[PDB]
Amino acid sequence: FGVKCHNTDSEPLKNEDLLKNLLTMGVDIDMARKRQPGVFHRMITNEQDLKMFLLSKGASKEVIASIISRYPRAITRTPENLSKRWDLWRKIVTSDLEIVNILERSPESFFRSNNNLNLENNIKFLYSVGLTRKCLCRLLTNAPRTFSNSLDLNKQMVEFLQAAGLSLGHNDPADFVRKIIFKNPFILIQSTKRVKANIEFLRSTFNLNSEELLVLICGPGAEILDLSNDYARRSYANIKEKLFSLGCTEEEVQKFVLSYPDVIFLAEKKFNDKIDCLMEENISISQIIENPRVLDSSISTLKSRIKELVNAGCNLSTLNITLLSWSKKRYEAKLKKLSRFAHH
DNA sequence: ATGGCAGAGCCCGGT
DNA sequence: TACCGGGCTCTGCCA
DNA sequence: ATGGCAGAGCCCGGT
DNA sequence: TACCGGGCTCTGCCA
Repeated sequence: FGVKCHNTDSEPLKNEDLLKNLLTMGVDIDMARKRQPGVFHRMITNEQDLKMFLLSKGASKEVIASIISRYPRAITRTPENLSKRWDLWRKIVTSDLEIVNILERSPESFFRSNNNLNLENNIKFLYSVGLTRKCLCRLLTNAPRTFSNSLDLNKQMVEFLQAAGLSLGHNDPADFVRKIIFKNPFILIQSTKRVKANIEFLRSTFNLNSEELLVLICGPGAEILDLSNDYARRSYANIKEKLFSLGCTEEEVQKFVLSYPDVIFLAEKKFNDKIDCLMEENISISQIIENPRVLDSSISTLKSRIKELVNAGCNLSTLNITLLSWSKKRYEAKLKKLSRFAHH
């Protein structure tokens, strides 16, 4: 500055004209403005060029507008910047098409940042962690936000997971980490706060030794680290109480969960109802806890399966109820073999 | 999960 | 020259 | 015989 | 959440 002022007089509004039009010629303008209002109060939008870019990568005009719908801000970013970022993805992705499939799945990922520097940092950091192009690909598809993450953030998660494995005397923490990321691609987009808590859950809940704990966290209990605040704690408490209500043991319950931790992902009501319905048909509580995977089956199949079995002149306290959580093929297979067998 | 949300900072234009 | 602050953007957190 | 073989079930990972 | 099924394992049978 250094000269003078403005206008001071009732002035006509001046908006980005081409915007509204070009958009409607493809996109759901209503939804966008719901999500990213400020984009529309913006002038000089690079919407136009954007389209041609995506088009050059072989993207259906349909899906293109679908992307702007859920993430209006895509318009904001220049084609020259997008080109590099795209190429960075190419490292791990190998294919222009997969990137497309991932964008039409979660647009945020690619567009929530223009920082390609940091994006390069992230990629070369994740390789330095010992990851195969195959694995980073796994990450990129499932948890694309991971690379939109600040390098400091990603570095913090890793350092945390290392310190953790380390603190249990893991002879190779960076590898401990490697395993987790394989069993749980969405690990890098979770707060250390969350994970730390969820780990402390596993710790106190189960009474294992350092080694058993380590193996768990890598193995079956990896997914448990994504769980929401106090969800795991609640979900388990529910299980514990239901089983305890049936005369079980603190240690009986632990094995049951540890032998099949996916039970935590069941809705508290889904679980209770499944157990109750098995109980209804006089199926020993012990039969269940020693065949936890029978709780895979929807109560619907689980129920009919039973009735079918019973009617086929069978004895549910005698038989091997793994049958219930079997393929429609394999189940029907043993069923006839049985109805025929009990048919003598 | 991805979409919503909020705290912090930046762009930018106005005295 | 200095100083203000509106409003978008960015990053990370939640479920 | 013990090694080959087959029917049945389980581990486990992939949608 | 539900559901599938590939392929190893287990048990028992044969000569």
